[PDB]
Amino acid sequence: RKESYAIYVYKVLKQVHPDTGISSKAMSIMNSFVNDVFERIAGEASRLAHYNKRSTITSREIQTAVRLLLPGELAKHAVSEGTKAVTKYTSA
Amino acid sequence: TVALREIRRYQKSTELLIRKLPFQRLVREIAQDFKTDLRFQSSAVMALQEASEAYLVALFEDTNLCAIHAKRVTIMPKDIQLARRIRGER
Amino acid sequence: HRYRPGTVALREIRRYQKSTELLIRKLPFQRLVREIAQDFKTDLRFQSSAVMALQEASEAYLVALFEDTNLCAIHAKRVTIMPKDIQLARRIRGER
Amino acid sequence: LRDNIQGITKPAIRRLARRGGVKRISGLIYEETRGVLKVFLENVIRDAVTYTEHAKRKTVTAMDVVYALKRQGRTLYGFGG
Amino acid sequence: DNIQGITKPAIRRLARRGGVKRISGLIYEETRGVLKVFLENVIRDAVTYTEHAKRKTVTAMDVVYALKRQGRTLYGFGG
Amino acid sequence: RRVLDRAARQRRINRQLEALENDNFQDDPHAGRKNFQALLEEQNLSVAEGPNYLTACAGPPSRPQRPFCAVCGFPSPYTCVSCGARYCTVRCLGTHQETRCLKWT
DNA sequence: GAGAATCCCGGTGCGCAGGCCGCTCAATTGGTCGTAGACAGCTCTAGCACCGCTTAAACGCAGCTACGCGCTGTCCCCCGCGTTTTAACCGCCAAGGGGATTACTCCCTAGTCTCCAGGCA
DNA sequence: TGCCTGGAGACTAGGGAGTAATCCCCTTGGCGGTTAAAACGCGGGGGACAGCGCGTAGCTGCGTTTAAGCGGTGCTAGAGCTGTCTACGACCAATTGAGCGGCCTGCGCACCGGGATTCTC
Ligand SMILES: [Zn+2]
Ligand SMILES: [Zn+2]
Repeated sequence: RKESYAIYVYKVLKQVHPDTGISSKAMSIMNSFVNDVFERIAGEASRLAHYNKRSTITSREIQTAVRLLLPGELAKHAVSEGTKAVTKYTSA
Repeated sequence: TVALREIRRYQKSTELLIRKLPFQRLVREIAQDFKTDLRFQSSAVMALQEASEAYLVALFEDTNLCAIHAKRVTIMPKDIQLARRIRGER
Repeated sequence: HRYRPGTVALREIRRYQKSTELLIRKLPFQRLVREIAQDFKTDLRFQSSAVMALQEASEAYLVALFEDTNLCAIHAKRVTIMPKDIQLARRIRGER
Repeated sequence: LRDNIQGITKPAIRRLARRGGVKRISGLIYEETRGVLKVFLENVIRDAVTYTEHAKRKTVTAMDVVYALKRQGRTLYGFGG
Repeated sequence: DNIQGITKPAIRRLARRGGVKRISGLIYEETRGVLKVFLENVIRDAVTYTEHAKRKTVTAMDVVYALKRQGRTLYGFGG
Repeated sequence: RRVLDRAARQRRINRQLEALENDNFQDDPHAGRKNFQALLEEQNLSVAEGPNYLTACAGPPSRPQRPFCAVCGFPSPYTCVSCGARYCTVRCLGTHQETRCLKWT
């Protein structure tokens, strides 16, 4: 069994471009990209937690890592999306 | 005239510019020194070729910038040397 | 007496490469740092060590950039450094 | 606090160039160097302020600047960590 | 001597992809040397990764990790 | 961008105008006596010394010069800053800058 | 041969680096005990080594002319140095406020374990 | 489609707020000097930039030559997976000494001052 983000990437693509497909090589590129940004954000969250002598990675750590890593407009939009997701999650 | 047409032709394309078999031989020759009787996956050699061609294209672009800065159209080895020296790979 | 052009420049090159002292006045740099920071967040206090670290990093960055700029100037058969030299150095470095 | 970029002085930029080995300097180099230093400081200070804001602090410590520089790829020694 | 396998027209193609109009005759040796250095570094790291895994076959993941640690990530082979 | 002084503009205009009097643009296909300037300097022709070749030259026109586009020939409201050549549209300006502005390709 | 800039040897003063002294807290020692993985053993995949055609690319020559480079000739703009500005920087004079650190308490909130069904490769 | 794996459901111990206290330390308007880096002329040298003329080296076009590429085949090294069972590392109490500041004081290094040597013109 091999795990990949191909299914979720396909779902997102269908949400954004319902009539547009994706080739296998492009899907591999997308999986690699998702893994790369995941590892980068998690590594920055880990460094932030270790610097502040905190044993837990919380939403604040991920938000700060996103602000540090992503450029301006992407960073602010991602922060808004994450805050919205967390707010919806806590209220359900 | 032909140079600009060739630039556009290779610029629009995506295929690998280096021939596959000579590059595979070069990769195996380089790897021979580090370890004996090394086997390579085909995907590994394809990845090496992709990285090498991207590296060379980016370097050539920086060397073209260096040549233009010298009021020259031809690229000379000193341009490659300066590109690598400024980039820091020296 | 009057030294021919270039001699005093080389003399001060040797002088400033012998030393390790900071070359920018500390108060103007502190004001510049505070001016840049007030845009990101108001009511921010800088420790003296933080400002000194910023000054050291900035001076090292500028020295290395000037080395690259001088290499660009020697290329294309020149001695003077011009803004095109800095632009080429930055573009080759991967900035901009 | 306004127009503090002029605090980077022409003799200061000349001294930095002399440390870098520059013999002759054009008149337009000073504005370019001021802009480049402005950009570099903006990036480093933004990262440092993010680190300080994460710790719920109001004082930017040298450790925060060191962490910002390390993130930028410019690790600095002698100021802790 | 397989470095001559990188033919002069291939170097011309790479330069043209980079927008170079004219190429000097001494560029070919220089670019062969540069490519040899780059390949030596990447392959050395990849062989280190392969040896650590007690494997005798250099997989694509080894090359991907070597490139990533060299500072130039490569997409499309890691997943 | 760079700017060309009056001497450069006048030299370019004189060179272009003299090229219109050239017999051929190519060289002799066989590839293996005076000229007009030698004739003028030998004649030692002085102005106001009665009717002659120099005094017969037509004077400046009264009607002002009409600008035309250096690329397509249609009337040109615009003047290139760097070299002073006239042009009429963004496309024509790009063509002029790529072909004949500054360095004369 | 003049001048100007270092350089080189004594003296000297200061502040900090290297050392000694309590004290504590975190390595160390001696145990138990899950379990990670080292080691057989198997399987079956793909990496390599051979052909034999197709043909597109690489190569060697010829002819050509485009541009790199050396050589001159302005001329402008930056350097070296003198004279004037000014802005770092210290001092003041005031009343208390920050604002990061270390100890207590204490309570949500993660982790761990059990069971189950459904998301996914 | 048949799983593993993510999701309820109960305990539970501790990480991370609150809350003092507590210690450290300037903090900021308007003032007034006062030097030493800046700032401002400016004369002139020399470097930047623009021609101009060669002449040679890249570029293009062509006819061979070559080997990359593609398709079968074929054989095995070796990548990947599984079952055992030990050796090894995680916890956990007691010791204990090595490593922290606190505090001090030689001594190295910064600096000054003549005289000498070296560098530029
Ligand atoms: Zn037109
Ligand atoms: Zn023009």
